[PDB]
Amino acid sequence: NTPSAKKRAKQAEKRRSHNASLRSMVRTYIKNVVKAIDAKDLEKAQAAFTAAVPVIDRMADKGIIHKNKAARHKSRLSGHIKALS
Amino acid sequence: RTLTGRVVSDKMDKTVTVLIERRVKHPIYGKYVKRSTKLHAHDESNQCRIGDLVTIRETRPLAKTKAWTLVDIVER
Amino acid sequence: EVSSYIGGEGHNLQEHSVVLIRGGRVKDLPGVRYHTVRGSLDTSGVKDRKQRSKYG
Amino acid sequence: MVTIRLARGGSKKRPFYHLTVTNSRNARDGRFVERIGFFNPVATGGEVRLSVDQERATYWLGQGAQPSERVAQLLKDA
Amino acid sequence: ARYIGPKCKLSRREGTDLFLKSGARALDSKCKAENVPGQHGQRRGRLSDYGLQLREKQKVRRIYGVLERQFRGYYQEASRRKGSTGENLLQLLECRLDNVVYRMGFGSTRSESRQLVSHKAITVNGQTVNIPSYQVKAGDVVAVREKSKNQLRIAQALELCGQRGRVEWVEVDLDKKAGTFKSAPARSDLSADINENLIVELYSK
RNA sequence: AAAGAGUUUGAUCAUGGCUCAGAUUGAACGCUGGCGGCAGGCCUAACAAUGCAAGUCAGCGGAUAAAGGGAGCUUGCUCCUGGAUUCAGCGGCAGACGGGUGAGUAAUGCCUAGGAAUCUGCCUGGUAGUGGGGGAUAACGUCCGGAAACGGGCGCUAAUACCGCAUACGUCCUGAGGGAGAAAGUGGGGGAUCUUCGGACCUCACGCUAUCAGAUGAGCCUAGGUCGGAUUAGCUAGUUGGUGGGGUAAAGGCCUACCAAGGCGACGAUCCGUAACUGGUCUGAGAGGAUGAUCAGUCACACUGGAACUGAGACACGGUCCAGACUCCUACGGGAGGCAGCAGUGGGGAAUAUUGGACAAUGGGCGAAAGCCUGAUCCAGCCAUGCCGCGUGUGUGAAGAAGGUCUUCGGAUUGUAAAGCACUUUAAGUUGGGAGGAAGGGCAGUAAGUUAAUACCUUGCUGUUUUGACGUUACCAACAGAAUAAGCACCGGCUAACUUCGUGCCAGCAGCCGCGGUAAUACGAAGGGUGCAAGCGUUAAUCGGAAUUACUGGGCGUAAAGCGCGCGUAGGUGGUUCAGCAAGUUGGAUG
Repeated sequence: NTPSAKKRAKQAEKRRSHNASLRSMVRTYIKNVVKAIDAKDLEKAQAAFTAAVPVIDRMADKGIIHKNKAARHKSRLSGHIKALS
Repeated sequence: RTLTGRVVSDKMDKTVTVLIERRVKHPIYGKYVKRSTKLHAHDESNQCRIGDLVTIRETRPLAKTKAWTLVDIVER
Repeated sequence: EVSSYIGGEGHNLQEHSVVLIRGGRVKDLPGVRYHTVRGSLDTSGVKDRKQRSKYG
Repeated sequence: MVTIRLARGGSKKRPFYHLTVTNSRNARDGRFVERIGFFNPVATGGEVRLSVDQERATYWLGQGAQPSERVAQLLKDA
Repeated sequence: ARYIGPKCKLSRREGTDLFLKSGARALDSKCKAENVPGQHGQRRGRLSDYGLQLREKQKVRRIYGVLERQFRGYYQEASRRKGSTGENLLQLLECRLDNVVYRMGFGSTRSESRQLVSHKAITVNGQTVNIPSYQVKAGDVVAVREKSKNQLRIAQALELCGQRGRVEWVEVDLDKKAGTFKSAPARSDLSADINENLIVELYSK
């Protein structure tokens, strides 16, 4: 109920809509690595993990997820791919 | 850096329970009373026995309610 | 719902008045514990050796 | 910002300041980190005007603390 | 706050002079005095402790002109300072600025030394102090401001300096009407009609 | 750098209670009206009328279409060389602070001590960078619904908005070899050149990106402490540990799936009542007891409940969504709101203020600065609510005036007083003068060190001029006239203060003992005054006196008080000697 707070609520929805896209695109890149670790496809595990690591990091730099959350996935997913041996 | 207690439980996997007795002075009557602390420590080699005198130091919390670790068994 | 004493030399608290009471027992009257203060309704008389009173 | 600014002690129309080093997000009369010395605009004979303790003001200006604009124009009194 | 009103009726009570009068003479002749203040003071009895403890506090308190608000605080700055609080009570009442205008002699009595400091006639060190409670320090001038010098009851009050006896812990240049509070008295320079320690007896009952 | 009085008896001593004198208060209330300073002011209940968070032109688009230079008509007039200057819908940042309240919370909330597995905008040092493109969209134009507020359909357009590409050690992962990820411009100036030295280019400043260390802030963990109750004794099933995974900035049953059957508890778990905690405050000789208004640190909440988004930081007091209760606007279409911000209302109540002034100071917020904001604050209102100070003319004399008296019929009583003054007039009144709260800011000169071109621009000192105080003055000085200022409670007692006049177990008093039934020092009064005084009294509360919960420091044959007696679990305590030990103890040091 002031024009400055009407502007912040209006532009936090624009950032909620935008950032929901870029978080959603990170979960699916980690699904495809996890589904290829579950279904024992080692040759498609690195096909998705080499797709996912550039997307985990590119989003963690614009602050959509945290850079310790990003390192946590890449450390855990590439710890399961060495476990597929 | 060190507390020293008698082991009063063993029954948990990788966890021991010590009693640390301290004689505090009563705040108004001045009698020196026994006063007890029942901590949970982490014996990862799973080798303290009920009745052992052990030394524990403080670590980062290993479980809920478990934030001390085993240092060294003093006597048995 | 308490019983209060009216310590004037004659009052007019007429059966639905709106008194202030205060603590203080009256030793003679068995089972009263309060005094009606004299001056949220009425004060009158001569008193001249005052409170709670009137003012020539 | 960590800042170095004046805090009102004193009384009405008789101000008195303290040169606190605070958070600049705290209130100007509470929760400081240190107090380097005072400043007294209604000082007269026997009362100092500033006691501004330049070994701890050098530490905090070393650590990257901001004088305000009066504390900055009271460390130019050295 | 000051006590005002009748000052004849004051001195019968406690007993002595207490110096509360109007002109050039003495104590006790034109107000037909032989008796007591009270409802009937023509028969007596029982002049003992508590009522004489309360004469002793109230004899001092009518000389100097304090009320009991200030006077009880003088008990505080006696029991705060070290040693002999009964004399500490009297040194504090003698360092008082309207008392010193009496003890210098520029004022007639204390209740016209109170009213003479209050109308801004007394300077201490080249200023104006008009509080009749200003404690004076060992080695202060207590002079007179140069607008109240030619008003003659200041000078007409200077003559019982010689007739009341010398005070002998000030010095006073009568040419410029400027004293010098040389030091505080001690309890041999004060009159002996008072019993200094019977106010300490009137404290815890 | 520590005092006791009163009251059980016919009297006594003892035990024991009550009552009192005392200090305090966010006080109320009864009585009056002088001042100043500094403070303090909904303790109770909530529902709210009407007036406080927003700045940056460095992003477009509007507006002005400068005065100027013209031109046409001729000083009426529109287009212009140019088109000034100044003003709002995107965006960065702030809104998370400051401000309020104390409902919830009995514990990791708070206090004290320590820890490790972490985040932290702005700020300060470093280190490496800022290369090149792209697609939208808000404004705007337009249409639809609506009385409007307001929504929701298309069509344009910009950026320091958003997205790829490029690069990257000092980051991330793998820690083998390798893979992985940023960014944005703007502004002021510029001599040599590419040309429309629009621009590039150099260089400054403010930015932006990556990162490391700091500073600040925060989040986590541990141990000890933290109200009353056993007429609450058992509580727990993610409960307690383990492993695998997930999630978090980060440790962790935080979550999950399974294995295990543990975990807490008579040193008080659980339940129930109550209550924000602390520095402190009040009492006290201390020990303690009571309490957490003001001020300060932490916590929680923001109509009631659930939630998240955005962000460095919120699960957000003048943010969003949902549910609920309530309230309001309506043209029935559709909408809106939350004073535990400040002021103010109604309400409750014994009781607690002004719909004020200014950003001048010190903060805080944006800004490059100018500044613009700010009920923070600084200040003015109101109120004896506290506390401190002050204010009401003479070092005399019978003229013992009256009025007030009793005869102590001379005396006591106003008892070294006045109406005369030579009278000191501050405090308030009027007038005159005058500090300090002011450091800074524009400017236009100068030196300086950046710079490559000390060109220039900017930056830091310098002297010049100019300028900004809400309080509006404190303070000083004059003049007027004593002129404008006293009340309140007691007076039987223990208060070393004390005649009468009415009234007569009535009226009434009283904290206790008690008073009063015909001479009343106790009730109600002019013969006349002990307090303490702009106060004074009485209610309430708090501790004290209380050695009356006794740790300091008490008792139990008969005053209250030894279980009806055993036996025994926990516990509490334990003879003597030598040794070791070093938890209690003790000394010192450090934080």
